[PDB]
Amino acid sequence: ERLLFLRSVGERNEIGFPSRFKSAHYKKPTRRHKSARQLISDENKRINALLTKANKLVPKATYFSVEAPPSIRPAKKYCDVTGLKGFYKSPTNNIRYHNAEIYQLIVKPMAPGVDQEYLKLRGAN
Amino acid sequence: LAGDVISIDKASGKITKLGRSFARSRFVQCPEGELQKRKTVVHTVSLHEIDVINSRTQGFLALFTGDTGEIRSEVRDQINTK
Amino acid sequence: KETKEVYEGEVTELTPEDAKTISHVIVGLKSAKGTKTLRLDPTIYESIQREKVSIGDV
Amino acid sequence: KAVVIDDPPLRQTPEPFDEQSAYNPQSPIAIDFGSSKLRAGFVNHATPTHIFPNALTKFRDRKLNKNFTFVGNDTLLDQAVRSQSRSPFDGPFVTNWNLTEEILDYTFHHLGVVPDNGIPNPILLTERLATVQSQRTNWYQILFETYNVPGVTFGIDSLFSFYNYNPSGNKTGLVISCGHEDTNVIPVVDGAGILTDAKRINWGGHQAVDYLNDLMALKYPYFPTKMSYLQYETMYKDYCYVSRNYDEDIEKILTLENLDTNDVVVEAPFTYDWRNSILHLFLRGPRPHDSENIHEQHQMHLNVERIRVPEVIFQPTMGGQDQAGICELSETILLKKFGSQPGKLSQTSIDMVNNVLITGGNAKVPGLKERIVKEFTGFLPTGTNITVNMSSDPSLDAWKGMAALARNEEQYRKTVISKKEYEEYGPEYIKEHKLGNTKYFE
Repeated sequence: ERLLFLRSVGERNEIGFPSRFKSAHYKKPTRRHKSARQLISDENKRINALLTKANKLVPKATYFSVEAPPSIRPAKKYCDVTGLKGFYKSPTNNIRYHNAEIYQLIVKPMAPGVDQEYLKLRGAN
Repeated sequence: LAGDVISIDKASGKITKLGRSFARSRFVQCPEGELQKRKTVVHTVSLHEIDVINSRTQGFLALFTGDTGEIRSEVRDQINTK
Repeated sequence: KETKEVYEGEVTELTPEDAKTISHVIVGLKSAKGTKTLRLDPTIYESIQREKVSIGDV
Repeated sequence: KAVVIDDPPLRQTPEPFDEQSAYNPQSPIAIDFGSSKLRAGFVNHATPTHIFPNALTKFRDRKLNKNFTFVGNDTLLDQAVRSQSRSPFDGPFVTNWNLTEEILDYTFHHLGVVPDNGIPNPILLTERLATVQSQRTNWYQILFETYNVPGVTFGIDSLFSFYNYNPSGNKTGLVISCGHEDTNVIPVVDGAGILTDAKRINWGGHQAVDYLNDLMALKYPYFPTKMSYLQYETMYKDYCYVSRNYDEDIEKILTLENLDTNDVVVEAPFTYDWRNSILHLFLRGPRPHDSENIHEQHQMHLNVERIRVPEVIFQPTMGGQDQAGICELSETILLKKFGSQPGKLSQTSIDMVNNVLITGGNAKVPGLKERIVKEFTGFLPTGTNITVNMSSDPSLDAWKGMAALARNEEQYRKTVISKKEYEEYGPEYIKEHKLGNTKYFE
């Protein structure tokens, strides 16, 4: 029963290859996987190619123009362990901490390779 | 220089050299506990010090030179009210 | 019988204008309940320069 | 008393099918292809007919018939079907495409539609901000080849919600959205989304839940049970709020008079004073700890992360990206654009201030409206009247906006796309209408 409970929905929620909702003609094209990282690069090089073709057109609304400018106010500094206010930064490994106990039991005896995932949160590596 | 024990004031920017630490390679000990210490102090000030300061004709050098020179009465009235 | 009016808060703009000799300085002040910009005379601007006031001071 | 966190329960009742007798071929159909949830429904109704997340998978049987086309709400039937669920969204864009028309055919079958030679219903569709040309091109190709639809429009969800909440169409206001992966700030002037001064922030609900995942993984490296994404989004939903003022609230969050109130313990499912120790307060709160009993090894504490995670939309620096927070971009929009000297506000600036609207699915967190009103009173000149509006369910407003554009008005036929117009012009086209994207250049 339970082994057929999903299968009943399977024979209720099926659609054949001659699809009713699709058109009479298909002519289905082939496409690459086309991951979202390279789409930014193709859009950037298309915009740059159109720019240098028009040069040898001011952009108004592109994906690289609605994207936010950097801040002008200096960023607040925090301890990376507890999220408290950061007073000190250890010179050996460059991690901000709050006070003495967090320093002595976190920042000093920690294993290498933990620092790069601690600084990945604010992207400082 | 390196090897020095310094007390730093953030608000007024005063640098005080307490001395050099224990490194043979005067002599004081390295401080313990927290770096950014918040300390309280208990102040004592006489009435005469405030009477000299609140008299605008002379500064606080009259407490050491001794030329206070006939401090008036209205300044004393202001000190006594305050 | 006297009155006391006081402006204090965050300095957000120090724009002085001339006409070597300044004409007036427009200073914008900011507090926790809003901002308020003011026009000021160069005599006061001399004391502002004496007090070493830049952008971001109270 | 500790609370246990489990997976959300599976839906016992499967989603139904609309009756084929009541289907109208001439009635338009509105689809919101949201990143987190997919919103669909006919124009004639106002309540959402089909609400289900945009995810799907494939099943394997012993008996080998290959009859499994499970999409969305029928993945809420067992843990095994839900665990291998794949979504069509990779980042802010869509990369795979076969699963997209599979999802759309599931939607069209569950809408109770019996078409011929394609769907004879015009499509109302929602699309993102400053979308790349490939996405618009293959959207054009996918609908106007696979579905043979006469008419389609493009529009943004934030401007759709703004058209929902003031249906005259020529108002002026500021709309801020908190989407699943992006935070957008758009100024609207005379009903036109001014896209040359809109701004985008690369943070959303998904990145916040992943931030909580990384933080709680880095807080307790010896947790024996590995937690899923779903338990994470529910403790992000249940136990997170926006602080009134961050600088004072972090300064006393581990204080003993405060830690007894806002410390939330979380129990994982399974079958020399400590009071002066700031580390022990940060780990296990105001209670003493013994690591030998089995119960508190499966325990998880939330003290500073209640307000640390929702703060990052106001300061993106702890999130990692070097962008300004919505305070600063709202401030520079209100104070150094549309003809505004700092100190003197134009009538457009005052009218945008009087009609600030905040939408988005990630606005469900408490304390957003109080914070935004407080800081808008902060940076503005004194005496300026600030009004901020809120929805009860801000994930419904965009679909209601396109439904308002369809049913409420007759000038929806201004923005439609004809098939013959597509064939005479081509994929490279954009309608410069008041409520969607604009041309990439001038």
